[PDB]
Amino acid sequence: DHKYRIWEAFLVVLVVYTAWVSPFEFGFLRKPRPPLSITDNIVNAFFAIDIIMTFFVGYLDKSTYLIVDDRKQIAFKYLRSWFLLDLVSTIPSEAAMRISSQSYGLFNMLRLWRLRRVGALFARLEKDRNFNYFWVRCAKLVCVTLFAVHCAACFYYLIAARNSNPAKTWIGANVANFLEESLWMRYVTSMYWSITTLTTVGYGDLHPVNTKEMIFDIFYMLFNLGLTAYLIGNMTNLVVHGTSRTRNFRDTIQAASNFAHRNHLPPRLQDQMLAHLCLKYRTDSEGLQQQETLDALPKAIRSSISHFLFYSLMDKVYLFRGVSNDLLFQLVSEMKAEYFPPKEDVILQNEAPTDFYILVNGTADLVDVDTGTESIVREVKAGDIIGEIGVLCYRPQLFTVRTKRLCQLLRMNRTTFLNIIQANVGDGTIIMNNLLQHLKEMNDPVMTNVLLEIEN
Amino acid sequence: DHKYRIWEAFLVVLVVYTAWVSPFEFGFLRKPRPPLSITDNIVNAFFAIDIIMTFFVGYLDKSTYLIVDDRKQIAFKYLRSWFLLDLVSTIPSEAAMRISSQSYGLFNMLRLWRLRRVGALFARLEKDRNFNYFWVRCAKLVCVTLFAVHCAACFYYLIAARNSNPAKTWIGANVANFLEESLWMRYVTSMYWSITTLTTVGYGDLHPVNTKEMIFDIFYMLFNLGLTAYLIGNMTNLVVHGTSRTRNFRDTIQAASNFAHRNHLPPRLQDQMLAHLCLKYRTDSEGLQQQETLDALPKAIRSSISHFLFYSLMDKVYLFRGVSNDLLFQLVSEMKAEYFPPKEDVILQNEAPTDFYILVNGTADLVDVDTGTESIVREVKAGDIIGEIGVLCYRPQLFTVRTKRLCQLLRMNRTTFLNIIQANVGDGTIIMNNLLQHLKEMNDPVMTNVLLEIEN
Amino acid sequence: SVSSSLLPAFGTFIEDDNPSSKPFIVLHFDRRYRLWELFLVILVGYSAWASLFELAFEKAAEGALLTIDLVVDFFFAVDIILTFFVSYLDNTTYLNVTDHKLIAKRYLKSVAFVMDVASTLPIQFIYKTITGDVGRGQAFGFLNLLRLWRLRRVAELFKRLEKDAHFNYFVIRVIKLLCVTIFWIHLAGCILYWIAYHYPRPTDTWIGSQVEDFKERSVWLGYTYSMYWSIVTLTTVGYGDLHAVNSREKTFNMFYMLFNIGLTSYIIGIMTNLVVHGALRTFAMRSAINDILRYTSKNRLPDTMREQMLAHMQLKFKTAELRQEEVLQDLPKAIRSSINQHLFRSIIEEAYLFKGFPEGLLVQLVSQIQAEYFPPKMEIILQNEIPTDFYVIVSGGVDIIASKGVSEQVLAKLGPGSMAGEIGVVFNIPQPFTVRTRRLSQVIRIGHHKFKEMVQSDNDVDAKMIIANFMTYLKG
Amino acid sequence: SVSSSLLPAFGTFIEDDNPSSKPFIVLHFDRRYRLWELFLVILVGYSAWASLFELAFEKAAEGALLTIDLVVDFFFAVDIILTFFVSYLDNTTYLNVTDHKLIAKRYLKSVAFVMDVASTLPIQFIYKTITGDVGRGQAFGFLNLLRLWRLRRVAELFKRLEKDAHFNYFVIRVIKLLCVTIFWIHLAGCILYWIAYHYPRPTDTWIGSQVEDFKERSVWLGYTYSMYWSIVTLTTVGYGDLHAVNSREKTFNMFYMLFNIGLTSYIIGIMTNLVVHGALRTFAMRSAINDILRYTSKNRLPDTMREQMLAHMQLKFKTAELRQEEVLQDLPKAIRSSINQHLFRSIIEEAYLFKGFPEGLLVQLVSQIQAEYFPPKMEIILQNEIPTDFYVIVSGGVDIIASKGVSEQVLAKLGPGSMAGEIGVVFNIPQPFTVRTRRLSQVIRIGHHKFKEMVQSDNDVDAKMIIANFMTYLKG
Ligand SMILES: [K+]
Ligand SMILES: [K+]
Ligand SMILES: [K+]
Repeated sequence: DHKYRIWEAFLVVLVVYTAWVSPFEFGFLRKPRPPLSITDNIVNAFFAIDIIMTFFVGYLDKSTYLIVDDRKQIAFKYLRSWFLLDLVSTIPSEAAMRISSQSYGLFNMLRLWRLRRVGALFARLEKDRNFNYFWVRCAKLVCVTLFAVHCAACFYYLIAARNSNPAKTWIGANVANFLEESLWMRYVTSMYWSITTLTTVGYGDLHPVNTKEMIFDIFYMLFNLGLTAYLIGNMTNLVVHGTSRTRNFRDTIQAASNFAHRNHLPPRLQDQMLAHLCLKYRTDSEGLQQQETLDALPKAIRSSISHFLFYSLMDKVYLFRGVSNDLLFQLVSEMKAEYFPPKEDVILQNEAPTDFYILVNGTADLVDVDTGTESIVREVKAGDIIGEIGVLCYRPQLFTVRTKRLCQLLRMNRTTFLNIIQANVGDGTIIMNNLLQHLKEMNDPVMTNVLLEIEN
Repeated sequence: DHKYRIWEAFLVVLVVYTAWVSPFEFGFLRKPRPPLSITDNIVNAFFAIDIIMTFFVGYLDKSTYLIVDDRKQIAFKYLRSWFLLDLVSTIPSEAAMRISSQSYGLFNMLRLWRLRRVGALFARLEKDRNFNYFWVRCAKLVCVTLFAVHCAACFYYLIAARNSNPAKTWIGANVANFLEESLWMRYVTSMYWSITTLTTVGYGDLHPVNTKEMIFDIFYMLFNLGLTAYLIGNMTNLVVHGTSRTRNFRDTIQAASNFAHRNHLPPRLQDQMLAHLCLKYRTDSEGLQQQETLDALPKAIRSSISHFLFYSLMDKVYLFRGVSNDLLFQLVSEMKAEYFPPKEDVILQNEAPTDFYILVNGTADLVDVDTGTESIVREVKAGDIIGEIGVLCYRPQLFTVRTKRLCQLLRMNRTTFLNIIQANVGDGTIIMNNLLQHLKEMNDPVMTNVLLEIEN
Repeated sequence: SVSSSLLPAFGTFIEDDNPSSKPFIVLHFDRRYRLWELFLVILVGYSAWASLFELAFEKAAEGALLTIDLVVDFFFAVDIILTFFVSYLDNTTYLNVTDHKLIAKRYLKSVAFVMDVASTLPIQFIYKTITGDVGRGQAFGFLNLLRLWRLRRVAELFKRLEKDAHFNYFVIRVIKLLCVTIFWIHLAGCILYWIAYHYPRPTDTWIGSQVEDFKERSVWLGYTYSMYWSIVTLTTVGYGDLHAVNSREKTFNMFYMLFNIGLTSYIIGIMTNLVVHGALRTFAMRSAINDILRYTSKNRLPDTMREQMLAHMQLKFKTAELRQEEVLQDLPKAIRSSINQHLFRSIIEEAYLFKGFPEGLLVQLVSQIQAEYFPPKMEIILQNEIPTDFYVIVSGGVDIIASKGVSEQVLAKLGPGSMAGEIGVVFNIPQPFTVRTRRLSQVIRIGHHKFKEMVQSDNDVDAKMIIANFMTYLKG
Repeated sequence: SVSSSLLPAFGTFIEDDNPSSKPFIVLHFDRRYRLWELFLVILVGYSAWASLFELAFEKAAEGALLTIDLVVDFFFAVDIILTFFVSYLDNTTYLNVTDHKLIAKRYLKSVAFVMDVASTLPIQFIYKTITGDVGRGQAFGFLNLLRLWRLRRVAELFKRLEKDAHFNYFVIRVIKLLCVTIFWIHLAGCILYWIAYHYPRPTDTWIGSQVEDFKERSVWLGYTYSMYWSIVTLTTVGYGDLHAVNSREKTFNMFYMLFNIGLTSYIIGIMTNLVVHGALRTFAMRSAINDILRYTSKNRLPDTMREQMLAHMQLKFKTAELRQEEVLQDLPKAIRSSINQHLFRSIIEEAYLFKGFPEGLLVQLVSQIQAEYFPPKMEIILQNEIPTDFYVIVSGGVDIIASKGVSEQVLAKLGPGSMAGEIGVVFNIPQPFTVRTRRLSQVIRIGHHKFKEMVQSDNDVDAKMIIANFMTYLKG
């Protein structure tokens, strides 16, 4: 596969070389000359090598099988599709010129049949994901336009040059003697006229004189009337699909402001709303962006998400020392993730505890709201769980937790924890012992058991 | 009101005359002349009479009263709105000629203040429904374009004429003697140039010569770059919002055909479906497909609509002898109208009677499909009920019905009828008596009436 | 029968049907009558060019064109005789009138008859027979504009092709943008040459200042110049090759250039609509792909996990598609009942509860049922909830589960014909199990409030054979 | 406080107690600092003109322009010294750095420092300060293109104006179309004249064949010609006035004409998007209103019914718009809980069913309550259906109807603070009443199973005191 790709990737530049050379030789030359007659042999040899090497590889049909390798079918597939056309357009132009000198011009225009290969690279690249969809239309349009311009210029100069009485043509009336100048000076005027006409800026010089050029111009000026109108639809269809984010953001901000103004919220509660909204809309690069539409998946698939993101961390925790791991398979599967902005309060003092949280990233501070002072006695790092004792004993929360960075927290409802403990009561003694015996800092067991041992 | 509309619409005719005359007199003339110095005084007289008759006026507002008559109250508003500018554009130019000789030009361009009355007519008429929305944009755009063209032409000729040395100008370099020709021959060349430049077809004659005209043309060639791109967006908007119905028709037909082919229905069972589907698009305004546009309303509205439609018709019926107001009301405001294509069956032989029908319009023939014969023994017109004995006796329907015209009928199922009867049985006793009182005939149904009396 | 055959744009085959009427009448939707109007539409393309070409280029009216203008007119003369044997479809009554006396009075009272007889009279041929062989006068020749009445047939044909679904919509609405512009160009060129021909001074015209004697030359030499000028002025390219010199033609040029804004500003408004409206479905599906693929890379999840997510989404679009293929909503009940009886009657009878049931209730049990469609692996009935309805399986499998916070497979697979949730509804108990789908299937819902009174409404009640069948099934 | 202050485009005032770190620093979201950047953006407007004007029209580099070019450069030299006292906002964390040794190291490691130092350096004055009088050499002058690096300031400014909701979107994205075109025109006009100046034969140039001595004349007379040619070649108007004669300028002309299709095809793609996306609401509303009118007029119904029919639908759009004003759905629980505390806590307590209820469970109950919106004269609970929900009346009013025959208002004056559907859900019996709204109102939905489990899970439950309140209410 690696060897194959390089070879065809090499056989697309030569197609561009042919697509430039053949019309120029058709129009501006009549007899072969060394500098432009040598590379033709090389490219013909390369294409002959390509033609002979086509039965050493097999076609692939998806419906018939995973892969197809055969001998007879390749012969029938190659013979009846494009064998004759590809074979005939390989004879050197020197060999067949002896039939007649007039054939040398028309023969070289048959080499444009090799332009189908560009038609393959723009069909195989369309159905892909590693390349954008915007860099696959502009290139096509540019190539089409440039090819049209080049072909029109060459044909018009041919019509001019084949005439007798070198005056009374589109070029003779402008320069007295045009057959006595360099071959690279007659090729700029033709392109000047072609791009002057195609963009509809008619200066006035270099215009048709006799009737044949009038007819050619009449036929050439209708194709552009459609080619130009085809290029504005493809630009509106691009501009519309590119300004969707900003309008959505403005609409959401305006709606939130209208809501807050209508219900007359206090000044210090609108800040949290306008902070979380901004954080969510600038966190679209990762995380809780697809999870708005990732909730439509079945439970079987979604249950496997937590295993590769939280199961390893869930093993080594303050609690859950030794378990059958059957409980964890559900506890991890029934967890939710949230984000918090820096310098935000999550827990206040004595407000009917309902949940306990697990810390994954960032930091947090445990602060006791004393009489007029706020100490920083305890600081917690990622890994620990806050609020366990207050929710397992129906007691009000102990301290207040304030974040100091961009955090990420896990949440569980106490009702579900009670339900799962009730479903499996035998394993609850391990949790109870783990809570009881691990109070290992100063004053801690006694402040926790001021009434626990009484009510144990 | 009515008398005010006619007089108000009169002045909007003179505004066009003023807007045409004033630039022409500013640019192409120098001193007043009899033919055009007569109607001006008449126009000033009309506008002055309008000025004096502006204090006996009343206006409407959401907050203000519909008619406010306190004269002194109006003055403080009127004098502070346009009283200063409405007076300056009424003095005859001949009176003001003695102020200065050169001031005759700049004094004739102050009459364009009366052009505001067209700006208060293209927005007042915007909020109306008896006039189409297609013919409120094109007129405005056309008027804007014509005004721009006229003004540009007049200003360019003024610039050309005011200069000394008649040669070396955009017009003197093309015509040998441009100052010795009729006033209506100099007015065509200027408009020729203006429309040649506005549509971007630059021919090549009549181009600027010196620097002042170069600067004027530089400033005039940028306005059109926006005035032309503001005319394609409107046309695209109009085209995209005007071709919806046909795609709907094609999509619906495609969906119906695909579904019918997918379930492999018998060949004869698609014809009824297709006929019924196309009949709604034929009668797109008669209430078949319009039902959801009517079924989005509360109970009272759609209960009161049936009053104007079926109340009188339901009174003169075979049954329903003398029920005063309540049973008839409830039965009437519970029906469901349906349209049927011609030549289609509605009741078959011995097919589990469920409901009866009341015919409003069209005609149908009662058909008895016996063994090998099809009779036309009975024919029904508007008013009579079909399918009654088969639902009050739990007996299969005797005959079949086939229509001969586009008919509209009414329907009601048996369950609702029985629930209504159970709700009020006292009025119900009349109905069964009506049938027995009306099965007094000398024809064949007496044999089955005997059976009914056996089972009644 | 009637509306089924008028849908196609090229008629239908006819064989021994009831609207044969008199054996000398032809129907107006037959196939032989729809291959005769196309011939006239083709010949219309020649009779709009010739009139304009002969309006201006005098002395071309004598030659082969004189013979062709009669050979063509003969057919349009024959059509008027033919139009008295053609039926028409009435509007108040959708019956098609097929009476000669009724169709003979419909035509003589319409302006189409007088216009058709006016637009087929040879003016030049008859005039030279009685008067001099050559007609002139700088005005005699504007009667050639009568034959521009026959464009209604093309306008009518381009309305019978858009409604059909067998034909494209990008190919038919773009071939209608060539005829209009080509006719416009033709008209403008011919009018300009006619203006130039009839002028006092021959050296003060647009063509007389370049070619000394445009008269006394070939006709086609004068034709090419006046097509070249028109095609250059349209499309907004301008050379100084040919321009206007008089004051009779500056005005015509101004009015020609002012009307061309609204046509080149109208071609774009259609070629934009086509491209915009042809590229939506791919946009939506590619948006879904791009949204999903971004999640599976930054978090470095394995290949199988991404593959299953990508393979699962495809079925959802198919479910939406089958949900968007239902069209029987507001048709009259007499057709919905027939369709339902043809589609669903067989499987309802083979139900363990519905055995030995009265035939009266089954008729209206088959009606007012709406089919459903569900993707695989999705809940339909949960556990410990108020019963609301029950379902009947049609064409797919399903699984039964019963657990509090986990999953435990119980019983076995259920094929078509089975019920679901029947246990809880009869006893008015919260549902004792949980049922989940297995493959793309369709189900039939019934309800509870309806079924409460539906059974009680009937007079044929057995000795609680509902209970007997239920207990027989439950015992196993 | 982190992202809230950065939202406005022109900063905000600073009062006190902010993260100032007062000694020797200024905050980058201040207001006085946000007016020192607009001044430099204005000065960029002048410095992107003289740089190109001095390339082509030589002999203009000596005069007042030389003095202004230094007076302006003084400020851009001061700015580099200023930018060591500014604070920046991090990315991994959302804290703003206010330490000098951290902001100093960030600047020197980027290309902005070196590019600014290179751009702000005068080179024309110094390199002839003592070497010679004036500079030449046909290449010395391409060095003036270094001062085009200052356009990133305008590029950044135009991004902060579209994210604000106090500014339009049809006026900010249309002033962005003048600048690009004017700069493009100026650049092309200067380059062409520069090409014309340095040529061997002066009679074979575009301007040399119209004016014999374009040199030795004023620079403005050579400026007007080259601006006129550029504006003519753009916009696609072409006279034969001035064209190309050489082979050095035919090529530049070709490329200039090829690069213009993509811009004249890009202005339309924006002016056709603004108009289209500004006119949808009116289209939909007009469709509805003219849908009403066509039906009522044809059926000959009086104006009396249509007066109410038209006005009824107006409230439907208001209800839909009020529904679309809800945005808080995925925010963490600690925010929704507090908002519900501020909005819904008082009315829950004052209910007969909920009186004396434990406060520890009210907090759990007063959360996760999502409200609804109903148009006037709608129905929410019908009669005789399975119980699912009961309701709470925040505002508006509802009425209870229970008479199928001759329906009327009896036992129905419910207002803010009452309840509906209580009896059916609490007695496990089908609903015995139907309730209808009166005006636009908002209500609360609770549920059946959740309220059943909530009381059961608790231990200190009010036993039959709920029953006491219920019997007190129900008795009368
Ligand atoms: K043009
Ligand atoms: K042009
Ligand atoms: K020109």
